[PDB]
Amino acid sequence: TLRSITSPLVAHRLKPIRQKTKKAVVSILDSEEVCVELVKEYASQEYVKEVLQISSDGNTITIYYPNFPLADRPPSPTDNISRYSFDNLPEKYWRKYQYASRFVQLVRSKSPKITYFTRYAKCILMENSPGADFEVWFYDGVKIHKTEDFIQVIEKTGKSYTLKSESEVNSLKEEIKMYMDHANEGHRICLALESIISEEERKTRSAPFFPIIIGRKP
Amino acid sequence: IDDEMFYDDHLEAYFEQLAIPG
Amino acid sequence: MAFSVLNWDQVSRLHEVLTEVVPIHGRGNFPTLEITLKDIVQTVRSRLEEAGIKVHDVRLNGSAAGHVLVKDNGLGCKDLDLIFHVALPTEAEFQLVRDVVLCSLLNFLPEGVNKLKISPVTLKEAYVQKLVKVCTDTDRWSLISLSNKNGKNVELKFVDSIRRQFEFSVDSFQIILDSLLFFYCSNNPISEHFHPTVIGESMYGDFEEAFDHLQNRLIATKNPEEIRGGGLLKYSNLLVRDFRPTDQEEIKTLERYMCSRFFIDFPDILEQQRKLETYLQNHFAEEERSKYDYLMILRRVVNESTVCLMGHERRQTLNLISLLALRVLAE
Repeated sequence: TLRSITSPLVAHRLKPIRQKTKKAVVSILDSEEVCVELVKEYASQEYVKEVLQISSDGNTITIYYPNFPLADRPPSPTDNISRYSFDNLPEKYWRKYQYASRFVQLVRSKSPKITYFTRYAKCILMENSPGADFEVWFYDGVKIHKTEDFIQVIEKTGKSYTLKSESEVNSLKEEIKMYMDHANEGHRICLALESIISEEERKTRSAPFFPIIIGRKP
Repeated sequence: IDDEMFYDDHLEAYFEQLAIPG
Repeated sequence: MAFSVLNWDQVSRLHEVLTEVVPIHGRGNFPTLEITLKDIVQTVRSRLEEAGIKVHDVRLNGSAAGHVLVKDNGLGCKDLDLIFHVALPTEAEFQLVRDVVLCSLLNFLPEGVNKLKISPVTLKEAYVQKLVKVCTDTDRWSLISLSNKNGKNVELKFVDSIRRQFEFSVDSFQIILDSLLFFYCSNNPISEHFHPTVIGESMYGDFEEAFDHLQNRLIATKNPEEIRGGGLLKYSNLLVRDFRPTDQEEIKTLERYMCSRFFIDFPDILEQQRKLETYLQNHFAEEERSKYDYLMILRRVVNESTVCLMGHERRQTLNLISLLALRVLAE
């Protein structure tokens, strides 16, 4: 089963974007559905063999085969259309779906959800939940970035470097420990705010409660 | 397709726009 | 769901539907097929059983059932939808069902019947006009359409499970055909003192209530939660054919529900235009006078039932409707 290899995509709250690539076009429309256009070359123009429209919870997948020439927007669907649900999708479409999944995932990891201003830094929790990327942009120039795996740090001088594992955490210049302490305070806070606002949204029935900016630079 | 790279500069303009309200 | 029995008048009209010679257009150079519903149903059922797929039921849907139940009603005859209650577990069976249907298409031809090589792809690109595969949580069915032109479109739909496509009372009718295909076994034709027992069904509620709605020309539905985009457009077609709501009180609310779900499902005006132009070309191909009356019924409904906060998008769609009128009012 596909569910055993990746999780279903989520396109909620993602800004529209039309990204051309060498073998494909990917588009996040205004409706938040996600479209993937397959591009083939003939003669001297490029066409679109099939279109994969994915719902916002990617649960319902509409896929169609028109013949259309590439354009500024995705082709409109014909009648030769196939409608599938996530768990009955045949292997032939999995690789494409995993392509859209990895794309959405990367966009989420750079699309802010909660911005938070402290007396020393501008925090930014991204949308790639759970274990979302977490940037701490200290005002003095120091940068910090936390992923489920690596943790990137930069210093004013530009000594850009990275770290692995919890082996070196304690043994470090206590100034950098100060930066990490403030960043973990911010992370706990931002996750708490996300959780409580989400819960009220669970009750609520209207317009989104995210993105959200908190505080201000003095 | 599972070879494709898609992280080029138009996406960089998109990301700039994302962080501009900050 | 209730159960009723077509009287002799009705059974006769069903027989006329089943023995009516329907022409099927052939996109391209391919000749026009002179088929018949009895023949297609028989061939398809026979080859499905032979191929190992049980066919529990065969039913007649669409406006055809309504034309059977009430002679020369307001609804016309362009629709001829068949439903084959068939189990569809894996995609293998879905592909077999496509191969079987294209093969049974090959079986009706006036001379080149011996062409035992004409392949399923040239047949799809020559005889099939609409193809629809659905295999989701609840919904699970396949649909093959036949050519739409100087004749009537014959639509074969294979339902494993369906989220009960509920609609207006006037098109929720299904007729279980088994009794009439089996009945001919008799050596003589069906007469008034000697007819088969045919059974009608209603896909939601009391069958006798829908029948009453159809005789008195009433508009009604009971599952508005599960209404999607095209309900409003169907509703306006009922309006242009002089059908009235069952109670003027609740229809202002039904109208608001259809309008909101319409804007939720067609937010981009370009998609709206496509949807409308194709709806118009489907239901009013040649009823020229009917088109303007329809467009103005729609405009009236949109204007009265679009909530105030969406007035802006209202004007945009009203303008689309207006532009369509300037075209329907000259040619």
